[PDB]
Amino acid sequence: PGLQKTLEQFHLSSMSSLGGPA
Amino acid sequence: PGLQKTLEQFHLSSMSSLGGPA
Amino acid sequence: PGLQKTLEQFHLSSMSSLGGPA
Amino acid sequence: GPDLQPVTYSEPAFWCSIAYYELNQRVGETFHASQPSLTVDGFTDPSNSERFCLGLLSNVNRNATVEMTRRHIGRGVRLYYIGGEVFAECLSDSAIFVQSPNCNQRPATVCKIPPGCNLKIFNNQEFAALLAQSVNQGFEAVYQLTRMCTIRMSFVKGWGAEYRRQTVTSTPCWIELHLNGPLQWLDKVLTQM
Amino acid sequence: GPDLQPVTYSEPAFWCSIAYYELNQRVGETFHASQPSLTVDGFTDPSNSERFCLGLLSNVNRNATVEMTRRHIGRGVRLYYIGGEVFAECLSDSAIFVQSPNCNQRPATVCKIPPGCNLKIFNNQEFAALLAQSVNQGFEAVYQLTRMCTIRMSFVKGWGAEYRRQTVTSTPCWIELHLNGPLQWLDKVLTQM
Amino acid sequence: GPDLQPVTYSEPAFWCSIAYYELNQRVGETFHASQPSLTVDGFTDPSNSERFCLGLLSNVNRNATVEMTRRHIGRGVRLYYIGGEVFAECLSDSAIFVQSPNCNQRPATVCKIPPGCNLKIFNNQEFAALLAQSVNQGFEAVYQLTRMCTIRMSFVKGWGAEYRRQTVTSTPCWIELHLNGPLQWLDKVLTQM
Repeated sequence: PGLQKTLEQFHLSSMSSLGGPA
Repeated sequence: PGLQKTLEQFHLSSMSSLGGPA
Repeated sequence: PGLQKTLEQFHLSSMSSLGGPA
Repeated sequence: GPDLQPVTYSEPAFWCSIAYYELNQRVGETFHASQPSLTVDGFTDPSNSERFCLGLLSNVNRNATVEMTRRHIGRGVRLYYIGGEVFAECLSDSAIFVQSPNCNQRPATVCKIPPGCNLKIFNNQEFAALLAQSVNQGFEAVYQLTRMCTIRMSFVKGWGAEYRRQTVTSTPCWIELHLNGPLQWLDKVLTQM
Repeated sequence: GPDLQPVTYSEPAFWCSIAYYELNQRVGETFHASQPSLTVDGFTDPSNSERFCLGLLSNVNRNATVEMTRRHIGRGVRLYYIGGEVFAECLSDSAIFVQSPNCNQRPATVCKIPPGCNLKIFNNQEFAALLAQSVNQGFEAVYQLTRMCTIRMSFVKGWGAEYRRQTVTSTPCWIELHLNGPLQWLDKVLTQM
Repeated sequence: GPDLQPVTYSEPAFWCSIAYYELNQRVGETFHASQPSLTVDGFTDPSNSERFCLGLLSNVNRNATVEMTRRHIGRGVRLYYIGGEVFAECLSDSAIFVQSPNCNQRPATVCKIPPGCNLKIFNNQEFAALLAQSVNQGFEAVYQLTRMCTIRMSFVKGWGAEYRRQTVTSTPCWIELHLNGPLQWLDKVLTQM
């Protein structure tokens, strides 16, 4: 659902940044 | 005196606001 | 050395200010 | 210079401050609210001016009872004001408990707010009336009116006469709300006593 | 209003916060880092956004063991990140000791950083992977992932299995680092459990 | 990278910080002074950059002796500097008591300031002279010069050799002043030892 989306966003952003979901 | 004035100001401002004496 | 310089700067600035070494 | 400093008042940038406690120890920094609405919850956002997130605050002297209670705060409480009156809404799955001397004046009564309820916790007009009634009662009487500008709230667990926990220092998770506007008006009266 | 408040996220103005401890008591204000690089040292500058100076912080309940350890912090530790990974460098004449559950997951292992070493202490990709692995393990499992976003470090003295000091509350000088970015991502998952 | 971080100095936005204590517990947030003059009093204004109001600060572990003393702080103390010298004025109806190692150097001497008196508590020129005299005495000697940049003051009640209260942790209401300017100069010498 929207939880799997957040996990995928974080999985992507985690590779090169400490930035939050904004 | 000036204390009764402050009480009257507060009595008035208390009706519609949480604002201080500024 | 540079420590005696800092001591002399502080000795000078201490006479008229609480300002730091900036 | 036998006169005192001229007293001036500037409008508070924050309408309230909130301090978090675990038992009888302060935990974390004091939260300041710049927005008319805010929520105190058990989650972990440290950078939202409308959220006081308690789940990220650490306490190395914390026992398992406090740890378990923290996990049940959840969505917590929504705190917002309309006009000169402040109120609290229970967004959590567990109830919340409130001790408001301004509400007791209308002195330790703790009121439950079941999950989903919307309840009022402060009326500035009744405080001004009491403040006006208190100036005749002396300096020490008015000085103790700070209790009317502060509101204590506990998550999940209650305290008081109806509970085994006699004092708020026995509850695992509680907060203390300060109303800055009324505190300023009390300040002006105190300087004129 | 049966729905909750719409949740919004604003980028943290500080990538981390640091709290200083002596034994089991908080000492001084929480430091917030607005720059990518910072040093926590034992000196006395109170107004440098890139320096958390512990030597100026006072503690009236401080014994001579803590006093002696404070004098050996010296240049302290340099904390800075590159991309999604955080690391620590020992600038001091004495070693520093680190407890990172995110590093232990790859649970109290304390690692020495000899004077002059440069060591990594956090990997955000491994945290997201664990966070993804934890959503299947329940709400309480994910809720305790805050331990992975926090890093504790001790100056001069070590603690843990290999030392007489069993817990970090027994070390004279230690700090607790909070990673605000990862905490926000954890917040978004927690609100969706 | 065998070299350390280049040290830079930015002028402090606040010339002093003040921490409030009750017995041996910190109470309330640290106050920072952006103006040349300020007053620490027992009233309840939370939003005045020139007033540190102690009457609004709450302490759930507070006994009646501290409660009674708080009511006698009143107008409190006025703290302001002229040039490189700091001084304190007693605006309260009760006296105040000061422990200044920089004044003792000219080591726990506590001086009364009767109601209405204006007294000096710091001289930056004598501190620089001592700081210059201390660099020859070793690193640990200079490191302990932080005591000269800090000033402790008690309201109503005194402490020391002439009193039953032996230490400042026994006084019900006291504050600790940090002078940020001199602390920066001490920082520059410490980094060069």
